[PDB]
Amino acid sequence: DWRVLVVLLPVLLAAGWAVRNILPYAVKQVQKLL
Amino acid sequence: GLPWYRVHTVLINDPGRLIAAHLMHTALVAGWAGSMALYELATFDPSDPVLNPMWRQGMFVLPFMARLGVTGSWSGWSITGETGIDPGFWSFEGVALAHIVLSGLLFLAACWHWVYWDLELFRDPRTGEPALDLPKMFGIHLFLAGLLCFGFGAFHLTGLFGPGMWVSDPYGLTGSVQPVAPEWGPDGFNPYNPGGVVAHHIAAGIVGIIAGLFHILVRPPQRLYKALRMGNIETVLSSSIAAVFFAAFVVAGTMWYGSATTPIELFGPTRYQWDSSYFQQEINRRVQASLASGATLEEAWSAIPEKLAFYDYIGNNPAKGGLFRTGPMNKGDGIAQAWKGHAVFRNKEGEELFVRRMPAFFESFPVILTDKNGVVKADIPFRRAESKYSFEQQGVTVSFYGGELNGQTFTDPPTVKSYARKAIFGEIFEFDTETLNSDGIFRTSPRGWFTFAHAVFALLFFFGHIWHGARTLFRDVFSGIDPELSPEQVEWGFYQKVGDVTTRR
Amino acid sequence: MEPNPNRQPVELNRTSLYLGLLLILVLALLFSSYFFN
Amino acid sequence: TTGERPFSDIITSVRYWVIHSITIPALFIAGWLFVSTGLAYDVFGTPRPDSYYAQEQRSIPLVTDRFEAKQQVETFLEQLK
Amino acid sequence: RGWFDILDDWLKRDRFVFVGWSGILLFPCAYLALGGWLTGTTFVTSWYTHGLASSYLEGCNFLTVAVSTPANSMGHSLLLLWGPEAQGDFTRWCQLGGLWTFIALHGAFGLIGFMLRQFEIARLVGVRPYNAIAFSAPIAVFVSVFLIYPLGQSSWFFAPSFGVAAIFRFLLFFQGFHNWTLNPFHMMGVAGVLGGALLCAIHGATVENTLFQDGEGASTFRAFNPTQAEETYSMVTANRFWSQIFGIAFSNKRWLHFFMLFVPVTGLWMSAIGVVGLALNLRSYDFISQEIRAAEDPEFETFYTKNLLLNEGIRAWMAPQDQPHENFVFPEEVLPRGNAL
Amino acid sequence: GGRIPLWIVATVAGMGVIVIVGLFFYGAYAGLGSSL
Amino acid sequence: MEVNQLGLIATALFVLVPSVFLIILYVQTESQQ
Amino acid sequence: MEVNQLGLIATALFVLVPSVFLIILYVQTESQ
Amino acid sequence: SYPIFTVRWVAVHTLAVPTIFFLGAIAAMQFIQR
Amino acid sequence: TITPSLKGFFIGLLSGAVVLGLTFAVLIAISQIDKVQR
Amino acid sequence: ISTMAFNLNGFNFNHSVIDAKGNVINTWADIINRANLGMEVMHERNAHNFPLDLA
Amino acid sequence: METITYVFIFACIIALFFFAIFFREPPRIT
Amino acid sequence: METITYVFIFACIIALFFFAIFFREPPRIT
Amino acid sequence: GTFNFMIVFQAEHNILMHPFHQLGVAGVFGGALFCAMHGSLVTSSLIRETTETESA
Amino acid sequence: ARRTWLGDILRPLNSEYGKVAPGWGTTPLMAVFMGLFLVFLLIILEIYNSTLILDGVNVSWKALG
Ligand code: CLA
Ligand code: CLA
Ligand code: CLA
Ligand code: CLA
Ligand SMILES: CCCCCCCCCCCCCCCC(=O)OC[C@H](COP(=O)(O)OC[C@@H](O)CO)OC(=O)CCCCCCCCCCCCCCC
Ligand SMILES: CC1=C(/C=C/C(C)=C/C=C/C(C)=C/C=C/C=C(C)/C=C/C=C(C)/C=C/C2=C(C)CCCC2(C)C)C(C)(C)CCC1
Ligand SMILES: CC1=C(/C=C/C(C)=C/C=C/C(C)=C/C=C/C=C(C)/C=C/C=C(C)/C=C/C2=C(C)CCCC2(C)C)C(C)(C)CCC1
Ligand code: OEY
Ligand SMILES: [Cl-]
Ligand SMILES: [Cl-]
Ligand SMILES: [Fe+2]
Repeated sequence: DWRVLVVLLPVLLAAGWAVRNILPYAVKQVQKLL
Repeated sequence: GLPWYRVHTVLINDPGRLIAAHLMHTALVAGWAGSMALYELATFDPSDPVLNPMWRQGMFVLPFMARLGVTGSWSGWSITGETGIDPGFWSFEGVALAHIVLSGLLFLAACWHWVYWDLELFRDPRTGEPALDLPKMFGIHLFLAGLLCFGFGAFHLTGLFGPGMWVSDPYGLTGSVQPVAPEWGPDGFNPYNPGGVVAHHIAAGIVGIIAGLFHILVRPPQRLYKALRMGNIETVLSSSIAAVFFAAFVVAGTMWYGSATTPIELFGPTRYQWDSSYFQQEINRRVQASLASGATLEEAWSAIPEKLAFYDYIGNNPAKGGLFRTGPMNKGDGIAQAWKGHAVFRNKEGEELFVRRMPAFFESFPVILTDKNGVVKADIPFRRAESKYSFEQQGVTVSFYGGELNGQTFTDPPTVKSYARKAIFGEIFEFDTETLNSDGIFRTSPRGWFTFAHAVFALLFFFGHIWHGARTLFRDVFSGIDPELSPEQVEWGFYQKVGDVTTRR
Repeated sequence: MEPNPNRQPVELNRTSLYLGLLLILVLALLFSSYFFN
Repeated sequence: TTGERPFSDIITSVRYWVIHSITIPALFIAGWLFVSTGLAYDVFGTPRPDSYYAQEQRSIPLVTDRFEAKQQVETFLEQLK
Repeated sequence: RGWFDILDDWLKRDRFVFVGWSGILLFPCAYLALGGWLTGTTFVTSWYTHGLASSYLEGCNFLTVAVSTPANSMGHSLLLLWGPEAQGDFTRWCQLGGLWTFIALHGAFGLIGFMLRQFEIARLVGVRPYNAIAFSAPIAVFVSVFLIYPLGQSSWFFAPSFGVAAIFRFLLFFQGFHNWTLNPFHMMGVAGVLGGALLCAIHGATVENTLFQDGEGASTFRAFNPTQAEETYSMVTANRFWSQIFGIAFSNKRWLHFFMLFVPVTGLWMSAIGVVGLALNLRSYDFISQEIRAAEDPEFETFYTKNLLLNEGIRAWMAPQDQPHENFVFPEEVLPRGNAL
Repeated sequence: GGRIPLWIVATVAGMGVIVIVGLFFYGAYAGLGSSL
Repeated sequence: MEVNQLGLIATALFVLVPSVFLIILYVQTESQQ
Repeated sequence: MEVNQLGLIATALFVLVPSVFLIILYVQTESQ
Repeated sequence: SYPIFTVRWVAVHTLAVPTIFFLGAIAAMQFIQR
Repeated sequence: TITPSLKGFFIGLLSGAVVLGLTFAVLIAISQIDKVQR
Repeated sequence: ISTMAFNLNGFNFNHSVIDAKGNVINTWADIINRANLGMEVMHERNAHNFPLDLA
Repeated sequence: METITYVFIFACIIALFFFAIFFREPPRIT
Repeated sequence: METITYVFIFACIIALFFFAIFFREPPRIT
Repeated sequence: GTFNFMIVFQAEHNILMHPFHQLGVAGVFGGALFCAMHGSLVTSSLIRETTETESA
Repeated sequence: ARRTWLGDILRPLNSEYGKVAPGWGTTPLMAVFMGLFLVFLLIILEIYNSTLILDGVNVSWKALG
């Protein structure tokens, strides 16, 4: 139902916000792996 | 010197004296089985398999002999109760003498292998060092095991060339030894189908022959010989122990829950048959059927065989015993002599009342009578001053139907209560308490003792598995870690891979 | 035929004697009530 | 000494607290809502304060069958509707 | 250089948490046994199995919260999610006590994983595997109390429920029904646990008060070096001290530390055996000689007879509520009670 | 990088703890679980 | 007290048999030295 | 048969005790 | 030059993420009234 | 014939198998990208 | 043991959980208490003449 | 006979104590 | 228990016979 | 008598639900745990000074 | 070491101590039998336990009559 979207919506901004703050420095680590 | 806990390690690289130790062990086990049956025969009373079956007299190997078809004695009696027989040589007495003669011949062979320990067979013909080819040995033995397991099920159990095995109806009333035909269908994996036990040994017998055959011809792989230290006889003891405790857990469980190989006329009934009122359901089905067919109450309960009513009594529940209440069940409630009859309780209004039976958990239990709807209508009160349900207030009476007391009503409140005190145990029997000076306290059955002992051993052997297994994989440090281990091997970040020195950064 | 080269001697020292005896005597003291029952 | 980045350095860093000053209240709020919305009651089957008993009932709705067990509790629930 | 060794390689790399081949069993199962206990204590009831509230969501606190055992009706059912009891429904599964078997089985397998981990790390580092052997003592306790004991009984219902007060109820159950304190296999457990705790305190305090002076300052900790070959306390002054205070003392550091392994490990093993007996109601409940005399001699009273009165009190007072499926109805007049109380 | 002094992180976080725990202790007297 | 009679032989053997084993091994240890 | 039940313990120690003495003396002989 | 995403990272967030969430739910619970 | 508990059985059997293969698929992959030098 | 000598006893959550109507909803604490009750009413069975065991 | 047994075992323990202390193997340095 | 005791003691004697003959101190000639 | 004392104690004081008895259990379980740990860790790392046929 | 008539007959059965199939040999096939055996034991277990219910398999004493 809809309480699920309610509950899940903070965790997307939580993950979205981390993914954009951390993107450029994660791109480095994967390159290094050959 | 060796420490006491290590004396038997002198056998590790000595195949003949290992064989001599193993023969002596085998001698003592067969000797024990011989001795134990002799003591059982000297104390077994076979005059009443109805109320004094073997399982009430604390018989332990008797039922295992009967399970595979030894049923009678040179004295002329059989456990099924028929007289006049001649079992031939393979009587209880004859089985016991076999195991004793066997034990004696094993003793001698052991002396021989101990003195002549230095056989060339045991020497590796390349190096002249003692050595055993364990992989090929497993193949040979696994093949022997498959032949015997095939032949056991193909011939003994079928009755093709043997007696078969103990089988009974579902209420343990008509047991006997009988040939069994294999059940190849999926119901043969049902533990309560005896045909499955036949299928199992035939089928698994051939799998053993084929695997034994594989294991003789095909060498273990290099990866696996190294992983499991297959040059080390102690890896076999490690895995061997693990298999044995696997098997010991299994036989404990089927004994406790019941299977086709643990029948209730040999081992007693289970605690579950009391939990579910198994025999009471059937007993009552029969009386209702006598009664719709129009027999009087006296007639309907007189029709119930005593063997069935004896099953419906908590003194034969294996879960009512105690760890230091020793001996046979008969030492506790006495020797069952006679079913007294089925007790019916009526209040003064002539409602039928029902004694709440005691659960297996409870050493003591109160006396509460109820109606068909579950409503408490009488009890034996503890505090008397404010009691409303007392037998005296409610005018409870007891009438007996069937048995030794059939057709008799008691009204005087102290007699009535006294049978109320027995009804909580189920059906009501007369016992002989003087003959063994019975103390009146429930003991457990051979089902109880066998389960307990095998569960306890199984757990203990798990530690043996662990111990000897550890000692196989770590034999190189048994005596202590290397004194020139450098703190670089052991400190962090030194080696990309832990303990592998080839990965230094 | 040679003597078995695998034979070895057993040792029990005095502390092990003392430890072992205490174990048995104390075990006896604990189980004894249960044996008499 | 194993090559990962040390903890004492991650949680004094601006970047770390810039992500986690978002991710930590989001989780606290997320779980709050899981309760405040009632979804936790439903996901798990847990009775609400008004639905342990039927109004004039004082009987536990105790499961008494193995293979009819599912349908048993369902019948108790409709006894509250 | 096959794939199997490539994976061996990666599993056994030196990292902040070592993984290993045992990690594969250990980690999923340990995380799940724990995820389920926290899941269930925070959110899930015992209303339908026990008639109890049992989660924070219901109003319980950390002492009274538990993941409770399934209903007696379930028998020894494995109670798999996809099984004939829960029929795939997550919600019903939880309400039937499904999480109890979940925790208990992933628990069992996780303990295996852990012990295999102790085997795995010890082989790589080149030490003897005695920490793994000691860990058999916990394993035996766990399997005997949580698996073997109810498997002997009517059902899982009578195993321990996972929770603080629920476990407290289990301790009292065994007193009233099994008279477990009277069992010599428990008494050997007590002497091993308390003996261990004794040994633990006394060996820590001896070392701390037989230290050599290897630094100048008043904090004696600074003055150890992990790599020094020299011992850091005096076994000679420890031995003389205890010989003269207590009469005997250790003289052999290897025997001492092996004895610290032996004492608590063995006591747990002995209690495991006892509980195995109790699976079957094979209790050391009574002393027959005592009962015969007291039956015949009403002036004969001991602490043995007094304790059974208490056991009798516990059974009749807790049973109806504690075993709801038995519909025990004990009208007041039948309850055992002393005067006035 | 090493900016936020560690003592600050420890004081604040610690206060975070006391906060929530006192919420759970307050709840033992209010609402569900209180006997009222 | 009406007590199990085999209790006595059980307790007496339970002590004597293991105790004697230990003594045998101690004494043949001293004689080596 | 209604026999003396202290006869078993008496026979038992009669055998064991002097028997134990001799084994002890023989073994510590073999080991010197 | 460290990595951001390690085994250690996963282990940490495997526990932590649902801790905070669970603390959220239990916080809300103190305000439930019968 | 093919009863619900047997359908469930296979359900559990396929489920279990997916989890180990997915897990082992993941683990083989990482082990090849991220190797030890030697 | 020394402070319970002055009868500062363990936590008491008997009936701490009730429903919207005010039914008691039992926890494990309440089961514990049923067993504590059976200990209470039986101990020193002849020694009490009055309804509370205040010492 | 129970009493005699209980007290004989107890008394053996006290004697073991005596020998364990005064007739111990005496610890010898290095 | 009395029958057992008698047969046990007789059995130990026969076992003794066997070691007395076959496991004797062998005689030797100096 | 010890058990009698600890049964009556629980009826009169609910000692299992007392946090100081819970710290005693933690002290006592903890002590057995650490005893076995320390004993097994030292035992695990004895330096080789002996053969297989003698006590470590 | 003693030669005996019987020793000589059994000799080649203790002749190959240490001989190995190279590498992994039959391990992948053993693996197959192991997983098959596990699944078979599961079935056997879930039948006894009554989480696997099958047609005409009545797991009770009443499958004796
Ligand atoms: C698995 C083995 C096994 C099993 C299950 C049984 C079962 C049975 N036997 Mg048989 N018996 C066996 C082996 C077995 N026996 C053996 C090997 C012998 C020869 C010694 C006998 C000799 C024998 C006789 C002579 C008689 C029986 C009888 C019986 C019955 C009653 C037994 C009883 O009272 O238990 C009592 C059990 C106990 C009191 C438990 C003993 C366990 C002790 C207490 C544990 C020791 C603990 C240890 C010291 C702890 C320290 C460890 C730590 C320091 C590390 C029962 C059917 C009796 C019967 O009724 O037959 C007609 C009977 O008279 N048996
Ligand atoms: C087939 C089973 C089996 C076999 C063949 C062995 C064989 C061995 N074990 Mg293992 N072991 C086993 C089971 C087995 N074990 C189990 C089940 C356990 C767990 C209890 C262990 C635990 C264990 C430990 C902890 C150690 C061994 C050691 C040894 C070695 C020396 C033993 C010795 O000299 O004893 C000497 C024993 C005595 C002098 C007297 C023992 C008296 C006991 C306590 C009671 C006797 C009861 C009575 C005889 C009836 C038998 C019991 C019944 C089950 C049949 C030897 C290779 C030792 C080793 O590794 O050496 C390197 C060692 O330290 N074993
Ligand atoms: C990896 C370790 C691990 C282990 C050992 C277990 C073990 C267990 N879990 Mg857990 N579980 C795990 C991981 C694990 N789980 C993970 C990662 C999750 C989250 C996804 C779960 C989620 C979970 C739930 C939700 C439940 C369990 C349950 C169980 C139990 C039943 C297992 C069963 O019946 O499997 C049976 C199946 C197998 C053992 C699979 C065998 C694989 C075969 C050999 C391969 C077959 C291949 C195929 C046929 C060939 C190709 C076919 C073609 C179509 C392609 C058992 C104790 C149940 C439980 O606890 O009930 C009380 C339960 O309800 N588990
Ligand atoms: C002086 C008082 C005293 C003492 C010292 C003991 C001591 C003992 N008792 Mg007894 N007890 C007593 C009084 C006492 N008792 C009384 C008065 C009663 C009333 C009858 C009882 C009733 C009683 C019962 C009913 C039982 C015991 C048991 C035990 C043993 C507990 C073993 C253990 O470590 O469990 C701890 C548990 C384990 C080691 C199992 C596995 C532990 C795993 C490894 C935990 C892993 C945790 C995981 C990593 C996550 C943790 C985080 C999580 C918390 C969030 C021990 C021998 C038990 C027993 O005998 O066991 C067989 C048992 O069931 N006792
Ligand atoms: C209670 C007993 C502990 C006594 C305290 C001291 C211990 C002795 C210390 C050794 C010498 C000094 C080093 C002190 C240093 C010290 O003790 O702590 C400091 C250390 C953090 O150190 P950093 O790497 O930040 O810096 C190095 C420091 O030593 C600073 O000098 O803390 C941690 O390791 C945090 C990890 C917990 C969070 C990890 C969560 C993920 C784990 C998941 C795995 C689950 C468990 C495994 C499964 C089985
Ligand atoms: C020489 C010879 C002979 C003879 C034979 C004989 C005579 C035999 C013997 C044998 C036998 C006769 C044996 C027996 C055995 C026994 C045993 C081996 C036992 C065991 C026991 C035990 C081990 C136990 C234990 C215990 C106890 C004691 C207590 C309780 C617990 C238990 C159970 C654990 C002949 C003629 C044939 C031929 C020629 C030669
Ligand atoms: C079951 C299940 C599952 C899983 C799940 C999981 C895995 C979970 C997880 C979960 C978790 C993982 C959670 C956690 C949480 C926790 C919490 C709840 C915490 C709390 C704590 C606290 C509160 C603390 C505090 C404190 C104190 C009290 C004192 C001291 C200090 C401190 C601060 C620590 C699945 C999906 C498979 C499905 C099936 C079922
Ligand atoms: O606990 Mn109950 O309380 Ca302290 O006293 Mn009143 O009874 Mn009696 O003497 Mn001993 O026992
Ligand atoms: Cl009292
Ligand atoms: Cl008073
Ligand atoms: Fe130390």
